[PDB]
Amino acid sequence: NELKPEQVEQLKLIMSKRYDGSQQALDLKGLRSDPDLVAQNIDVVLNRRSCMAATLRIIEENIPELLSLNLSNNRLYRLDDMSSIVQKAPNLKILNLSGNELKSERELDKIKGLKLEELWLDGNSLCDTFRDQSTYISAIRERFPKLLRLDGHELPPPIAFDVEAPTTLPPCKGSYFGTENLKSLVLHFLQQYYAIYDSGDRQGLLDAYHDGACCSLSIPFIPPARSSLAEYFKDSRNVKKLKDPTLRFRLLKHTRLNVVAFLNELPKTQHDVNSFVVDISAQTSTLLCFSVNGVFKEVDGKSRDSLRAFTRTFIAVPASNSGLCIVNDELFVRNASSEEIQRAFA
Amino acid sequence: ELKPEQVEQLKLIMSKRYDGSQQALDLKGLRSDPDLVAQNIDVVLNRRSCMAATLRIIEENIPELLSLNLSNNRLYRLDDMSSIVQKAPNLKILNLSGNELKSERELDKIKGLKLEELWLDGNSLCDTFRDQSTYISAIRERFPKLLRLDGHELPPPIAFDVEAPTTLPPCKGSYFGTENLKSLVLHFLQQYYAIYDSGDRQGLLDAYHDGACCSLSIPFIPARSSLAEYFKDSRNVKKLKDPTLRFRLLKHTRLNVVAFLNELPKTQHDVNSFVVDISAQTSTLLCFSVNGVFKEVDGKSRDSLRAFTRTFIAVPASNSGLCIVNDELFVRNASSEEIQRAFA
Amino acid sequence: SVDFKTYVDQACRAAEEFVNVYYTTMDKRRRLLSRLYMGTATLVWNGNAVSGQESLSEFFEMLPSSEFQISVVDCQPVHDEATPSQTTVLVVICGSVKFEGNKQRDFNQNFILTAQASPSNTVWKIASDCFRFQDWAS
Amino acid sequence: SVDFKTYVDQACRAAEEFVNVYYTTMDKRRRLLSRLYMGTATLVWNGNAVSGQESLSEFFEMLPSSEFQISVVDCQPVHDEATPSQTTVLVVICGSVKFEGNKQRDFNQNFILTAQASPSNTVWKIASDCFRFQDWAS
Repeated sequence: NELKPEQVEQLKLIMSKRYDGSQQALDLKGLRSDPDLVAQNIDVVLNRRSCMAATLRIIEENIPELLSLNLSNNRLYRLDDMSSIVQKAPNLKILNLSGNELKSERELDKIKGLKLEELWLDGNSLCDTFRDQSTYISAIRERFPKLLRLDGHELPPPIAFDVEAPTTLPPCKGSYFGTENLKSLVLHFLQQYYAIYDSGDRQGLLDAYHDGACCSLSIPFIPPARSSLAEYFKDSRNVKKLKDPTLRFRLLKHTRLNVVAFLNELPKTQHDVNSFVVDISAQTSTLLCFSVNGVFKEVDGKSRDSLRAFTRTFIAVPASNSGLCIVNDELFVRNASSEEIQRAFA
Repeated sequence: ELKPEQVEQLKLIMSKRYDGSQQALDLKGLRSDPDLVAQNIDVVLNRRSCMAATLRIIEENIPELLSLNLSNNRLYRLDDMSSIVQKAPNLKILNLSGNELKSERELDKIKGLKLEELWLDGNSLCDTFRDQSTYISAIRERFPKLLRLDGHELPPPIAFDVEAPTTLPPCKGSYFGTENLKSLVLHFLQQYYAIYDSGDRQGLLDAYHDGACCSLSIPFIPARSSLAEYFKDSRNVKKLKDPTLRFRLLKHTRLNVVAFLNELPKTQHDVNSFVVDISAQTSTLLCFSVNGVFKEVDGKSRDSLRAFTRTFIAVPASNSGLCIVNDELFVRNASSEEIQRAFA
Repeated sequence: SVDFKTYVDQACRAAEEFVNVYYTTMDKRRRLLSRLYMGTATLVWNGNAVSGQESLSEFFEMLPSSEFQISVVDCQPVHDEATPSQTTVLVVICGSVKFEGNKQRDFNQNFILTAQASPSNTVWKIASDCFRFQDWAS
Repeated sequence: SVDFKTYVDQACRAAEEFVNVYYTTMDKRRRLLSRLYMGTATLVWNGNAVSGQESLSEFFEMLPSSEFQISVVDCQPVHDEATPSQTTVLVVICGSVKFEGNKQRDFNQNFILTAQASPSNTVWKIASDCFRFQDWAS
């Protein structure tokens, strides 16, 4: 029947005795015949599910690093009871099942998951049914494509083709300004721009924008529900989702007056200009484009206490006194991620 | 339903209205034309018959024309001329101004042809569009290519070129790499196929290695095919999944190989026409492929001509001799072009 | 000479076609993707700069296989003063992307598209690219 | 040490996997195909010779997109004398292929595959390739 808890500690000790540190090999060959267990009058039958489960549990708890196991001469009719072995001993690369009563290959399907370098099925009734070793090896290889050795005989090379696909992404950088001139100019410009933008009276922006300047707003799709984005919800422009042209025209603001008029309607904001991440997509004599990734907090209404993340794209044509004049403006707004919220302000 | 003479008159009027230098054909107000009216000929382009006729004439006499004008002819329907794509494919300019067309849909039928310039000014359909943007997009859907509409230049058409390649390398005849392999391999082939064609193939035992493997294959197809004789010996790992049988179609040692080769029908090979490729060269081995044709002399196969691809792996032997370790023969019926150039 | 709304409409059509072309090509035919970019074009991939067709091609060959799924897209025509006598457009996209062996991530990307006219045919090329992850810090 | 029939069977399995791998990669992801060929390996494409990983990669980059359809396959294990201490196999294939902008054509191709063993993992690479059209004359 079930084994007493006290007997399990003793068995554990026996396993520890049978375990070998240097080779990482645990021997359970003829476990019932073991003198100690017999001397303690403890009877352990490995083909029984309880004792096996116990043994696997002991293996997982005590030794997760073991690379080799021996279950020979234990008279196991069925191999499903140890099917958990893949999780219990993942590192395991060598298994010996010689001398047992299993007559069929099918039993291995349950032990398929784990990968072994070497296996032993010698002496079992199943080996007798196969006419030629080719059938044997193929039949075993289907379950363990990786193993190098079977029944003490090294095998033909395992069948694998390496496409050698890449998996490594490029190293991420914070901000790209190219020449320092652009760093100074662009950053300075952002300081001024968002200093005016955060003030509360945004008409100061009219000196920054061009006469024919275009501006637009977008947000990630929410599948209304009065979500935090619901204020920007009335203005967002998505060409993928909105196919009507006459509206598309209008969701875009053609001239500086309409742009700033539209911008004044947007809620008051507080921007971490220090944390801003700037990328300069392109630079030409005629124009300059750059993208600004950051986060902002609003100061008015109930929604104010919420923190939003934003990506803003700017195209600029040069202006007098080393100033740059915006021709196109695109704002992408979303609620900020937790990681972004945590590092919101320094 | 017009007399041929009237069709000749119409042809003449078209020839008069045609312009060589500009390759432009004017058919403006064809019914109002003084000559046709004076000749008492009445041509109504909006009618399907007359339209078919004029189009047929366009096709018959001048297929080179690049520009046409169908203004002020009161055409309500554009399907009757939908064949225009076939009649005048080269056409790059079309004018339908001043006509009775009521909807844009009428254009769908004239979609196939490609125009740089189109004119829809004066038609009833133009009134429905609010802004020129809708107009231009609506017309552009049918003709994404056109640069000009109603005499007004348009924004550049929007097209993106992935620049996928479509051109294959020029095919070459035979590759030996270094000339030594040419002389050696060709010599080897001369001797091999000299012995192979004899009828008594026992001469081959000196060429093959002791553990040498040989196999045969044919293109997947039923009965009484010219290849049907080889079908019984052909080996296809894809169509046959059984291993023990796969083993049988392979001949492990030279005895079984030449014994098997003796079972193959008698052959005569055009060694001159042979096309040789050297897949690989190593200190330890040399591989090459031989593409050619051969004709058999005995059996049902008699008088028939076959095409073949045979691959050889060879390990060096003394005095520049080659010893075959692996042999694969692929046999198929020859192409007409190959049969024509079969011998001499 | 030409209406303003026309530029908006044409720009929209351009963007919605381009998204399809570029992302389908990036997913299916990575090799051909690079040819869309003009030589002068500059690419900013998470703060890494790539200039010239060659570097673009190698850089794109280097990257894992991808299966983009696009959430939202937006576009605007660009003032002629920035590119005189040349038709150009700005497109921005936000979506999700899945690279081989890397977890799925949301992404924001913007393109500048310039129309280039040749006597035989007219075609659009990418004058700039900037790609960044929403959460590039992790 | 090991029986011959086992080598035959292994050759069959090898061929059956390799066909799928090579032609599927050639169809879907042309970029990675080259990684299969060894550096030493040589490719004979209609009598055109290609040597070295780089030249192979560029050559494969040059080619149109493909849609192979495989009619028949055959394979044989290779005598050890040809590659001492190295497991290798010969495979031949005949099929039809449809290249971009070119009509479908029947083709015959043969590969020599050598097994390469590293302490960490064992992988197979193509030691040679020869591709030719049934009707290269046209």
